[PDB]
Amino acid sequence: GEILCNLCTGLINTLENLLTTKGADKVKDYISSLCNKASGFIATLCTKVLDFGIDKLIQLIEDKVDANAICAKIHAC
Repeated sequence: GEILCNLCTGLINTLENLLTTKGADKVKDYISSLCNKASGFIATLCTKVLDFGIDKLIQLIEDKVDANAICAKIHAC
């Protein structure tokens, strides 16, 4: 893989400092803009997170799921 993980796993980590308090709405707002750059091999990768749940990815972290484990999850690496 290693297509655009740095992007995901990179943003994921940002989600940890993003809001994680305000509401977590701006998360899907920012994750969209970012995820809004696939339309290709990541196509399914993008819809992957959506299919999974942007909030979910954040939920995993809450538990103890790194930005990678959370990524590799939906298969982004």
